[PDB]
Amino acid sequence: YQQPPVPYRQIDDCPAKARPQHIFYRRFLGKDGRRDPKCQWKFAVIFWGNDPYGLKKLSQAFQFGGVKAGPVSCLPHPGPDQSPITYCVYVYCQNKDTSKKVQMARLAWEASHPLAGNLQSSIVKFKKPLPLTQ
Amino acid sequence: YQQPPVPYRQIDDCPAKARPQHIFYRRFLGKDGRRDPKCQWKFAVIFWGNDPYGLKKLSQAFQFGGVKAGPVSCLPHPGPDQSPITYCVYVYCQNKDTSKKVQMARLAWEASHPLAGNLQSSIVKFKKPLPLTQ
Amino acid sequence: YQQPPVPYRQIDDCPAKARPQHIFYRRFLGKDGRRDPKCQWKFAVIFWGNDPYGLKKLSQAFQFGGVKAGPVSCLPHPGPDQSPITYCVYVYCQNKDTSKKVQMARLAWEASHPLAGNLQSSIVKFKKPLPLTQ
Amino acid sequence: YQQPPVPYRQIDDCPAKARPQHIFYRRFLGKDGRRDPKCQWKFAVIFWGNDPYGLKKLSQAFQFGGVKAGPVSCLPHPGPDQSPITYCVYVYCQNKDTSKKVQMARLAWEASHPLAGNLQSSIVKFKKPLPLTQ
Amino acid sequence: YQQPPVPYRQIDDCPAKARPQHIFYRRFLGKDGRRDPKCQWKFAVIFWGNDPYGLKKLSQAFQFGGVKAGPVSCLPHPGPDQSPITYCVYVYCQNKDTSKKVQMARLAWEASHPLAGNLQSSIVKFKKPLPLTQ
Amino acid sequence: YQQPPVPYRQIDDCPAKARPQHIFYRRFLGKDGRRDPKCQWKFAVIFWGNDPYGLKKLSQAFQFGGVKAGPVSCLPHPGPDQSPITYCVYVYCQNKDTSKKVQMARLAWEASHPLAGNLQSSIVKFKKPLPLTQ
Amino acid sequence: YQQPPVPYRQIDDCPAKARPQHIFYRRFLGKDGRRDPKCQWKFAVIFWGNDPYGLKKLSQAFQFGGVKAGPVSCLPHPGPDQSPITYCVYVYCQNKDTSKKVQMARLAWEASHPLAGNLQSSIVKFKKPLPLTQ
Amino acid sequence: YQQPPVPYRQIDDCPAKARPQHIFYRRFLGKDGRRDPKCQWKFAVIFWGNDPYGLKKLSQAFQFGGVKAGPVSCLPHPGPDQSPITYCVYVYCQNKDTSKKVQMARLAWEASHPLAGNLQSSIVKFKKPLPLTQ
Amino acid sequence: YQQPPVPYRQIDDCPAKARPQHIFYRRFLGKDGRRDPKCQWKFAVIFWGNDPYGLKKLSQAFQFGGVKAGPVSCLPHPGPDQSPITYCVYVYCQNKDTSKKVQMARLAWEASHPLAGNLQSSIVKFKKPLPLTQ
Amino acid sequence: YQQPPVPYRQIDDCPAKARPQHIFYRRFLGKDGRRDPKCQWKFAVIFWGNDPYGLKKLSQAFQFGGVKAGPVSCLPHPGPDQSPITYCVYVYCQNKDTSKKVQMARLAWEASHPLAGNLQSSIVKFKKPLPLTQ
Amino acid sequence: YQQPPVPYRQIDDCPAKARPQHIFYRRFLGKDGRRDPKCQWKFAVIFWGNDPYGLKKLSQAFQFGGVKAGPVSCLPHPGPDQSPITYCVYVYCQNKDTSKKVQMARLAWEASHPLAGNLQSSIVKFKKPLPLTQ
Amino acid sequence: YQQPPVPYRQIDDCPAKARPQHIFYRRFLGKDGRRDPKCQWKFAVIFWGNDPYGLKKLSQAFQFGGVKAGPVSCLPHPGPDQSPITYCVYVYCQNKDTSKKVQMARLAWEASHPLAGNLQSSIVKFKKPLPLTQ
Repeated sequence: YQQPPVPYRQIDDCPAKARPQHIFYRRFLGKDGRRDPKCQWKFAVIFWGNDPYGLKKLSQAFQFGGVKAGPVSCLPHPGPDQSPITYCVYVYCQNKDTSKKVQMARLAWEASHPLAGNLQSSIVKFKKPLPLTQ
Repeated sequence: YQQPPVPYRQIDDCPAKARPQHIFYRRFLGKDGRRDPKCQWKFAVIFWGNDPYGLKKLSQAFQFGGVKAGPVSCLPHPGPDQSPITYCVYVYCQNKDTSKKVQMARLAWEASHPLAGNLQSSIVKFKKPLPLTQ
Repeated sequence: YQQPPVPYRQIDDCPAKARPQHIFYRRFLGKDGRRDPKCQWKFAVIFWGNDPYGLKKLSQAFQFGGVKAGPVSCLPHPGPDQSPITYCVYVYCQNKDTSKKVQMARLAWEASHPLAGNLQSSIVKFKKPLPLTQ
Repeated sequence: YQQPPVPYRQIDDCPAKARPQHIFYRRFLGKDGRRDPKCQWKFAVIFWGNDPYGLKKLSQAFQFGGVKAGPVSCLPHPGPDQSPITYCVYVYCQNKDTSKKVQMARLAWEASHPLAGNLQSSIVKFKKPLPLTQ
Repeated sequence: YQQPPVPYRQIDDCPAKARPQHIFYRRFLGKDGRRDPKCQWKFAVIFWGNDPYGLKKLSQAFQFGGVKAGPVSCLPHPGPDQSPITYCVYVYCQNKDTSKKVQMARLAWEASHPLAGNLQSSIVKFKKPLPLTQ
Repeated sequence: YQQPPVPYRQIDDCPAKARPQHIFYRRFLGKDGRRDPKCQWKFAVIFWGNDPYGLKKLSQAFQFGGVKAGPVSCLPHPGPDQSPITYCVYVYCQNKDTSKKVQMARLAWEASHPLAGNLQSSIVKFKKPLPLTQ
Repeated sequence: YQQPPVPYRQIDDCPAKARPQHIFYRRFLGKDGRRDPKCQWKFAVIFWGNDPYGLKKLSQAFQFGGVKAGPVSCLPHPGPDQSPITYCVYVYCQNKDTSKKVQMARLAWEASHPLAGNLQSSIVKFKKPLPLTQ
Repeated sequence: YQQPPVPYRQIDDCPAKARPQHIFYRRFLGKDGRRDPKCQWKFAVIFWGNDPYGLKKLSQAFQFGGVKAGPVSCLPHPGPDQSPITYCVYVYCQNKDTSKKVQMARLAWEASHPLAGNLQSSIVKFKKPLPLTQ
Repeated sequence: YQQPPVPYRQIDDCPAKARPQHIFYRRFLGKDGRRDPKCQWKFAVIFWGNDPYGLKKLSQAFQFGGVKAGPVSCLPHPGPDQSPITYCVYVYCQNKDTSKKVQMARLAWEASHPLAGNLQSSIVKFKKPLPLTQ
Repeated sequence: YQQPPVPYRQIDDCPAKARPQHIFYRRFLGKDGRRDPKCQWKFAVIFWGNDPYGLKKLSQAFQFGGVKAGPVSCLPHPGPDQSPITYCVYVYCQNKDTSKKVQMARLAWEASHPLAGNLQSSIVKFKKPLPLTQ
Repeated sequence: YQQPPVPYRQIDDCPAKARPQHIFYRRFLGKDGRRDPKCQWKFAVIFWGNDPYGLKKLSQAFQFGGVKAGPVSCLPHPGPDQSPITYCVYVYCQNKDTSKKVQMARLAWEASHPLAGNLQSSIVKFKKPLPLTQ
Repeated sequence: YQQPPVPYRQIDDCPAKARPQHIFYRRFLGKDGRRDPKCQWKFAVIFWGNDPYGLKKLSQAFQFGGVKAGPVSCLPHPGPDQSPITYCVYVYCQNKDTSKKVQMARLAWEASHPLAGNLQSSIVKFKKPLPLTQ
């Protein structure tokens, strides 16, 4: 049983290994990274890959009022046999627009740093709003 | 880092604490619980609540060719401060129809057993197919 | 000529032999089991089998504001000679969605109780609204 | 529980009170009144009214290879209280065309005989074929 | 040169020999026998036989706002030599639906009265609308 | 009660007033004016206008093995009041192609002779074949 | 008079001072940076600021098959008197989607490098296609 | 780097080579050539051709309060190889109406003087207002 | 030519056959039945039916200062031929409010007495005031 | 009780004393004097004066398919005492346009013949369509 | 605490002492007495007087789908001392139109029966819709 | 038949169970709670809920010269079936301003005491003044 990442009061509370990626997202998202009381959480973007540590850093980075990433999880085995683990992180955003900027934000970071892994991603829509208000 | 639940060859491999719920789903889903090679994984249903053990049993129950549940995870903290953990499980299904039957299947089980928790749930649609094929 | 089953003010008015199945449906259907003044009755689901008693219990069970079952009836003889009787019950619902939940509700009950008969069923659509308002 | 009307080898087996209406339908339907092995029973027309005797005569009249009427039944009570009974008869036909001719056939009979009751009616379509072959 | 049958203000203006058949059609057609200003006259049904008197009565009967029969005419000789005359009447209707009801209406009358002739008939479609508007 | 126009063994049997128009059609139609035993009579073209004499000449002109015109008739009154008579002639042809050539043939004649009336016309299709064989 | 920037056969032909920004755009734009023969050039994005050198580097960076930047230009004086020069660069793209990614691409670069100037920008639509084909 | 053309305090400050074209535009545009403080600069028209000198004269001509032309610039090379330069001038106007009059104004001048080049042109719309206020 | 009904000084001057209906209207209308010098006569309500005697009684009943009915008249023939007479009475009222109360007053009387005819009615508005003052 | 004026088959059926005024209206109204099946009778124009004979001639004149005048009637007495009779005629037209042409048509006739009385008139609008179809 | 009057399935369920007044309202209100699902309950009419029994009969009478009367209540004491009770009944209607017909309906009944009390009344409008829907 | 609440000479006459709520309103309303001889009673606010006892206390509390609450009553059943009783209290105030303060006064009390029920409420306007003077 895993636990959710810790929210930030200041940049320093964000783990030192994730700060570079966190600050980049803070500036890129800008106003879209802030919270909208009027909007509900019916959207998210799911990144997945084979490196859990990289996805860990991503999960710790995407931590804002309007953009909250879940802990490092994983998808179930694709076949009947046990297979190499495909880890994943759900980055919950406010609206469909923000989701596109978030998955773009990571794409921008991937372009800025070729050492970073090329993570697959998909936009996610929930029929009912998730309890992520206030 | 968490690991995906183990697939079943037979009913017995399913943990004893989850078998009752597993067998019920096997019969209820029926043909919809089987896998379709032609279809892709652009759908899922997310159950969430405060009891991780109950959600654990659910995750272990929903394990079929066309219906695979992820491990017990959790949603991120809603506010700036750390808060009581809202655990969740993503049950990935094949098509939009199956998703409705899955979230109904649990609803049927909840009706069959009043001791079971009334889990919140939502249908999920992914823009891009998840790597859950052979 | 056959008379329609009696409506319920409380659970107890429902025949003791049907109460278990009735309560299960009450909880499963939930809000969909309630009546919608705006909607008309252009839908129903017809269960059929060889056991009239089982179908009787079903008819007595499906008795709500938005879901009303007709009395136990039967389909006509298939050939020129008299043949084993195929009994049937028309469960009239409000909309096409409810009909799918109703035929699912029974399917859930059949899964909950293997002693119960595996009833065949079909969704029914009427071109003109039936007089089942108020 | 109600038993299905008896099929006819000859006109005389049809109850004397229904023969006039039966012969009229025999001639009117003509070839459409015959059975089609290739076609399935996914169609029917439901007549309803307050006179069970009239509907009884109708049920006994519509008895052919391609057109079989069910026994006199009734719709469920509209409100919470018991109410005047609205009786009904399901006349199962082969295809959507025949159904229109059947509900027209009765309409023709109603026009031929003003003493006959003006029965309400609706075309019915079943998603799954009813067991009415052979 | 022939002249078109006279329209009716009341049932009595219809020739006494045709009233029985006229009233029957009035009731059978019902609302479909009324005229639709929005619709055009691209449809008709042609009855043909060897009895001109019977066809005369038919022509006088089918006289409504939405259903107008032409005068008694005839088809041309089939071969090079003069042959027994095949008389015909064009009953012009509003839409393709009405045409089917009209040729059915006569079929109903033929079934009601075995003394009446079994007239052949065919649905007719015109590419361009006939001048049968106000 | 009218009678059908007389067939021709030779050009002279055709009324002297119609020969000019008849010969023109003979040459224009050509092989299409001949009879096809394989084909049925499910087609025709209806000319209509206010001059019965002109339409008479047309009816007498269009007299061939594959193209037979009916006698001069008329359409029913358009409104509730009696109105100027709109006469018409049905020229029955073999196939949909011939019908287009026939209504063109007249259009050619109208162009050849400005004294001739500009007759309205429409292609006609019958669902069942008319008895015009041999 | 001014001349358009030189196209690239390889990354090295791009001026050394612009390569960092050029490579970043190459990876970020990805497939959208490629040329579409089917599409026309009715779109562009105009960056403007006070630093011509920075805009020069931008103009040299945005040089691809589907994305071509014009030379460093400037907007006219806003008032009647001569004023500080507002330089600008038109980055011509293929479609409205690409334009949004281009102005985002620069926004990503601005976020990656705080030393870079915060350039204003606007999406541009041309009624008629510009001559920027092969 | 390029610099924006100089504004006019009087007609004489406009270069002698451009005065003829300038005066013509002054009179033609009339009131539309004046500035509107209420309106923003979200519009322009872009002339392009191969003669930079002609476009230079155009740029110097279109210099008013409500109509300001940019300096002579050029479009980027269309293909991978260097190509004949297509020069262009952006004439920024106040509203969509003025833009149509401006591109018409030049068309009028082209008609007045056949020696002048037939410049291509396109209406331009900016999503965000350009800094061209007082 | 028809003469207008006689005004009343007292209830008795009103014809004995109309007094019951007159007194009812007197009480129902109340203050609205009185005359308003300030208001003009741009309103009325027209009752029509087939019984002239009933309409006569109505005309004699509606006789007040603010509500004056015209004599029994009739609408013109609908068709070219003489037809059953549709009689009518214009009840002229003061304002649009009164008109609604008048046509309601009759509706109240029709409800009070089922023997009375169900008269059709319509509110009437005149562009110019009728000479009904003093 | 007053009977509606007689419709015309020809000009001569119109009373000799009214023919001059009738023919004038026939030509003036023109196409607007014809009937429109699509339109309803929610309009009319009411002429009123002291000469019943003149109004009689008017009533007999305005007799067409789209324009039908009622018989000579009168307005109720204005005061409590019997007063000189103000006669009136309701000329029912099809639409608001026709009404203006009708009251103009009379105005034209009044201008053509100074011997004719200067009749007052008003446009009339009915909320509900009068039974004047066919 | 008081309880709301009982709804009616049939006229007989309405208390015998109120049936006369109930039937009268049924006929008078007519279609306006029926319920409109689209409309909300922001309207009502309050009758008040000193006779509670009469108001009781009124409350029992006004019981329809679109018109529901509350139980017999009363207004508070006007002064500081206890005073003769002014009883009242709130008759809740659907729209502002119906309210005027309801208070008129009673006024009609009061006119029909002079023995009935002359109840004071007022139209009532609620800012927010009352919970009187299904 | 209910009776109106008793007025107060002093705080003690107010039932002990209601004094806390009464005193609070006395202070809050202040001068608005006093009577205005000039103003009439065309206003009120209606509180409704499921707890009659709570509404009883409210009715006893709102008892002043300018603010008088009626006794505990109830709304009629919303549907055709008998339903849980929705009790209500009409608090009659002097003007539209006071009504807003009264419904606010209760809202203030509800905020002061979370044990108190959250009562729904609506502003009420009467067309005619209620007899609540002196």
